[PDB]
Amino acid sequence: PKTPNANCAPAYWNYQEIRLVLENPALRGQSSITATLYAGLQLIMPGEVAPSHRHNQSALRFIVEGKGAFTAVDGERTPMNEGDFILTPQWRWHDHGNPGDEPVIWLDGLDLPLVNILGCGFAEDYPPVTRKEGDYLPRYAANMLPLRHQTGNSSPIFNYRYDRSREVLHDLTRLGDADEWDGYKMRYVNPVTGGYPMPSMGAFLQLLPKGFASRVARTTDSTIYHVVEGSGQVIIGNETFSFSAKDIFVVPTWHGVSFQTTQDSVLFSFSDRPVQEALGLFREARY
Amino acid sequence: TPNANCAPAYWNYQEIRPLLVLENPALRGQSSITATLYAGLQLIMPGEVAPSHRHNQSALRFIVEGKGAFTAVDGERTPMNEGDFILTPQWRWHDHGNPGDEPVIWLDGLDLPLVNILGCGFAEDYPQQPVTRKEGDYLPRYAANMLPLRHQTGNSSPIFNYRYDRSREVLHDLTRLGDADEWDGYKMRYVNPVTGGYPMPSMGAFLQLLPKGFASRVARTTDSTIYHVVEGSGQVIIGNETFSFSAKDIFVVPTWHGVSFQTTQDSVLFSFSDRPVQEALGLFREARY
Amino acid sequence: PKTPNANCAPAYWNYQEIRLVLENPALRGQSSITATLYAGLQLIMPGEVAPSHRHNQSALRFIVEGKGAFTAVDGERTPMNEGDFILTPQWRWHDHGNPGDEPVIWLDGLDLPLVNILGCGFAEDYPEQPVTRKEGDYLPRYAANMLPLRHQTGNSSPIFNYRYDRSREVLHDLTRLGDADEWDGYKMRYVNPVTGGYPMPSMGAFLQLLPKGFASRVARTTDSTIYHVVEGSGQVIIGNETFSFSAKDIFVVPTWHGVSFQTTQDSVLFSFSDRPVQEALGLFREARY
Amino acid sequence: PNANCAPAYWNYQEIRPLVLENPALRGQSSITATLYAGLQLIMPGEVAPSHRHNQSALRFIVEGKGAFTAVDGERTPMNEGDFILTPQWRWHDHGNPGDEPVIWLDGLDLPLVNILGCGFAEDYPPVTRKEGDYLPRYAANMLPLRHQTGNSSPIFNYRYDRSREVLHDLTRLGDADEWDGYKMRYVNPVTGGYPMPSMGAFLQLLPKGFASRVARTTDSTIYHVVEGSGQVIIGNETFSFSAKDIFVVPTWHGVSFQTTQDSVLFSFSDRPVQEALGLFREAR
Ligand SMILES: [Fe+3]
Ligand SMILES: [Fe+3]
Ligand SMILES: [Fe+3]
Ligand SMILES: [Fe+3]
Repeated sequence: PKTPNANCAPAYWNYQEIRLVLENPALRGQSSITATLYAGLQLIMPGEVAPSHRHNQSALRFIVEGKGAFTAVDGERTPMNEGDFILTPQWRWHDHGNPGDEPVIWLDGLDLPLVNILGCGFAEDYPPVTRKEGDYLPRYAANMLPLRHQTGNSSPIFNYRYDRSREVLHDLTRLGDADEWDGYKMRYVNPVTGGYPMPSMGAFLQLLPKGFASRVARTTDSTIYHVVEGSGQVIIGNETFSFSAKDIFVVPTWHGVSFQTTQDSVLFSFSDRPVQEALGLFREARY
Repeated sequence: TPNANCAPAYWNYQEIRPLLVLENPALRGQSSITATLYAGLQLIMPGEVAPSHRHNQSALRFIVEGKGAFTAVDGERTPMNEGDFILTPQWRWHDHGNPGDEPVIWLDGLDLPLVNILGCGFAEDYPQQPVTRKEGDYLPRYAANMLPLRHQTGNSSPIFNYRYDRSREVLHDLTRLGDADEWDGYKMRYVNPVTGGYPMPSMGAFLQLLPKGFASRVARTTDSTIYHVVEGSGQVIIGNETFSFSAKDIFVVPTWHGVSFQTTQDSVLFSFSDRPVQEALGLFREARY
Repeated sequence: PKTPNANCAPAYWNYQEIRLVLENPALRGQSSITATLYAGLQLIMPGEVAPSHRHNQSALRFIVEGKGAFTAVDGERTPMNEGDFILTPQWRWHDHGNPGDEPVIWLDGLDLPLVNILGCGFAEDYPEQPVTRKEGDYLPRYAANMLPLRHQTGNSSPIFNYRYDRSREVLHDLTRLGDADEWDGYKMRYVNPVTGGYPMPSMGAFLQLLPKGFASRVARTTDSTIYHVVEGSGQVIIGNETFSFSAKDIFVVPTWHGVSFQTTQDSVLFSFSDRPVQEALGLFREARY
Repeated sequence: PNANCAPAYWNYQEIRPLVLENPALRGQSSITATLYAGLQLIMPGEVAPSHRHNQSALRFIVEGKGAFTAVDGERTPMNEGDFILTPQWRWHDHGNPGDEPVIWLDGLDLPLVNILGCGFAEDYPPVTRKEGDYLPRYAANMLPLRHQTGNSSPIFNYRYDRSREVLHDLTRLGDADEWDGYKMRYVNPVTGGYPMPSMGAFLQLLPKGFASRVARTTDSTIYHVVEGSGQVIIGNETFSFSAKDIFVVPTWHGVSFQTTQDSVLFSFSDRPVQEALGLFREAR
C-alpha cells in the first residue's frame, strides 16, 4: 500500500444547516467526520441546563454563536464566547447551561470512533461548583504554575479564549512574513507539558490574510476545519469549495490543501495528529 | 460503562495447519483479528526468498514451527526458531528466506487496521539489501545490559529477535524464585533496551507461564489480546466463552472480557495487543477480580 | 549525614549597599551566594553598550530599579522593567544597553560555582550582534498559550522576559481566588511554555505573595534559596535566626533551614535556587511543618 | 573550561598494603570535584550493618572470591570485575563468610551531594529475596508488568563474566573505534538510561597493540584497569599502567591509550548530571 488509503472523503458543510447535529462523510451512518474523530453542532436553548457527567472520550467545543451560556469542568465555570476553544478533558466532570436569552451553538469534536476501536469507552453519571469562575486564568495561563500541581493527561486550561488567541494571530502579522502553506498558524498548548491540549486531538488556529493564495500541503492527519471568520476558496486535492463564515470542511489524509482567500480568514482545525505523532506515523509534505 | 467489539475467537492448529492464512473474529471481510490488529499464519517453503521492503506498519513474527529459515532487518539476518519473538520495525527494510529443507511457519502480527483508520499507510520496495552486519550482531550490542555510547535508534527496539531459549528460561527461573501472580502466573513483557518501553510503538508483546494445575483468578483489560499457545494445554474462560486449548492454538480476548485459565501441563502463552497506544492516550485500564 | 550538612550560611544584605557587586555569605572569596550559585548586583550607566557573547553558564536578571535599558537574546531585545525576570539562556548570544538616562541595576543569578565544579565552562565572544527579531516577538509566539508548529528548542525557555506587570497580576489574581498557602503565601513557579518545566535546566525561579499580617508556618527544602524582596516588608526566621526586611533586600535560606515569615505589608518575594538539578537527580526534598 | 582537579594515577600494589583516593584537592576527600573514589577491604568473617543514604554508590570488585553485597532484600556474590550498585535510598550491607581478603573500588557522589545540600542518611532499624532474583526479572530483555521504580536500575551487579563477553563479542563483529577501542555503557533496563542519576559507568576493551587518538570530554573520569597494560596520556603528564591501577582524566584534558596486551578499562564519571543540564561536550 503505497500512500495512504482514503478512509474519509473531502467534505463541506455551509453553515446554512438545521438553521445536536451529526456530520459524517463516506462513512454514512457511522456518526464520524473522520475515521477517527466525531464532529457535530450543538444548540442550547435559553434556560436549558445539563447534568454533569464524565467519560474516557476527549472533547472540545468551539463556540459558533451566542453569549450568556457556560460550560463547567470539574466544578468550574467558564463563559462561552464566540471563537473560544473550550475543552472537557477525558475523565473530568463537565456540564453546561444557559440561564440567558440567546440560543448558543457550538462545534463538538470527540474521539468517539477512536476510543471505540481501541476498546476504551467508560462513562459515568455524577451522583457542585466549589471553584470560582476565572480560576484557571492566573493559575495556569500566565506562564506560571503552582508548586505541587501534579497531573498526567491534562491541560488545566479549558478555555482558550478567542480574544486572546485571535490577538496572537494578529500580532504575529506585524512581526514577520506568512508561511506560504499555512499563513500565520499556531497550535494550542498544554502549559503543563508543552504538549497537546488533549492526548488524542490536536488543535490549531490559523490566519490567512486577504488575497492569500497559499501552496499545496499534505498531512496524515485527516483534519476538520471551521471558518471562524473570513472567506474564500479551498482546494482539497481536486475538489474545490467556497467558504464563508462558520462553514466547516474536512481534509482527509494525504489530500493536498490550499487556500485562496478574499477576506482575512481565521480557520480552526483539529485532528488525531497527537495519536499519530505518539506512534511514529505522522508525515507531512509541503507540495 | 465499558464497550468494545471484536468477539472472542479460537482457532485450533491441527484444523488449520492444512495450508498466509488470515484469521478474523466476527469482523468477517475486514481482514483483522481485532479492531486494530491483524494476525495470520505465514508459510515460507524451502527455496523461497522475499525481496526487501519497508512500510510504516509495524510487524512481528512468532515462530510456530520449522527450522532453517532466516529473517532479515536493515542488514542483518537472524535465524528463526520455534518461539522466537521477531520483529520488523516500522520504517526499516526487511526480507526473509528458507535455504533449508523444512517448511517454516510463523504468526504474523501487524497494526494494519490501526494505521488504515489513522491514515498513515506508506510502503516501498528496495531499489535485496546487502548484509552489512554479521549475524548475531545485535545481541552484544543491545541485548546484554549495555549499549553503544553513540547510537541513534528510534521509535523501536534494536533487538529484532527475542529468542525463546532466552525468554522461556526467564519464565522458568522465575518459578523457582516465587509465587506466581494469581491472575497471570509468571508473566513478563518484552522490552526495548534503549527506552525501557514496548518493542514497537503500536504493539505490546508478553510471555507467560501458567504452571500445571493452575486456575487463575478473573481479570479484565482494555486491550483486546491475541494469545498464542507456544506449549501446553488447558482451558480458558473468555467473558461467557470457554475453549479447550493445545499447542499452537490461537485465541482472542476482547476488551473488558473476563479472562482466566485452567491448566494441565505447564503452558506457555505468548500474546500481544495495542496496549501501547491506549497507555499513550491515557485510556488503558485494568481490573483484577 | 543524617540531614544535609549543606553549607552556605543564613545571610541578609539590605539595599543600603549602593555602588559589578556580588554577594558572598560565609563562603568568603569564592564569589558564591550559595555553594552552587552566584548572585550579585550589576549596574548599567546611562550610555553603556555591552558587546555580545555566549557561555555555558545559565543566567537570570531580575530588575530592581531604573528605566530605559534593554537586553538582547539571540537578536531580539526587550525593555527592562522593575520586577522583570529575564533570562539569558546558555549558549545563546546575549547583550544589553542603556540609551536612556537613569542608571539601571539588576540582580544577577548564574550557575557559575556549579558549572566549575562540573567542568563545563565554555565561553565565546561574538565577532563584532544584529537585531533579527522585532521587539515583543516572543510574547505572542510563546507566551500566549500557543506555540509554532515546526519550532526547534533546546533546554531553553524561549520566553526571555516574564514581565512583572503580568507576574504581579497573577499573584494578585490569586488572592481573589482563595486562601493563602499557610507556608508560602501565594506562590507560583515561572514555567517554560515548550516543556512545562524550569526556565533553565540548572535554575528555578519563584514569585510569591505574602499578604500583610501573614505569619507563615515553617518549611524546609534541600535547595538553598536566594530571596529578593521586590516590595513590601516584614520578618524572616531562617532556622533559629531572624531578619528584618524591606524593599529590594535579599537573603539566603540554606538547605534544610526552617523558614517562616511575618509581614507588616503585602510582600512579594523573588527567589531562585538549584532546584532543577536536584529534581533531575531524585534528591529534592521538602518538609512542611 | 577550568576543571578543578588534576591528572592522577595510583599504582595498585603500592597502596594495596578503607583507602581514599585524593588528587591535588588535598583534604577535600574526593578523587574529582564531584565524585569520591577509594578502595575498601573486608577481611574474612567481617559483616557490616545494613544502612542507606541518598548518596549513590557503586563498587567494582578488585579481587577476592567469597563475599557478597546485599541490596534491599537480596544478596549477590562479589566476583572480580563485577559492577555492583547500591542505589540511593535502598538499604545495603555486605559480608564474607569465606577466607581471603575482598578488595573493591568505591565510587560515590559525596562531593556533589554536599555541594547540593541533599545528604540524608539512616542506620537500619533480613532476606526476602533469593540470590540471582534480579537476573531473569530485569536483565533478560523483559520486565514485570506492574514494575514501577525510579531513580535507579533494579540490576545491581553487572557481572564481569557477562560484561566482558560483550566486549569480546564485539571484536568479532567489527573494528575498534579509533579513540576508545570497543567501549560500552552499562544501562538501566527500565529506562535505557544510566544505572544511577549522578554517575555513568563504562567498560572498554583496548586491544593488543592499539594506539588510540586523542579525545576530550567534560566529565572528569576515573579509570580502573581490570586487566592489561600499556601507557596513557592525560593532557600532557603521561603514565604507564597495569592491572588494577587507577587514574583520572580531568575535564578537557585529552586522553589516549597505547596498549601492550589486551586491556579492559572501567570508568565512571558525573556525565549523567551534565547531559541532564545540557552541559556535556566531547571532541575527537
Ligand atoms: Fe460529555
Ligand atoms: Fe513487510
Ligand atoms: Fe554574560
Ligand atoms: Fe553506604
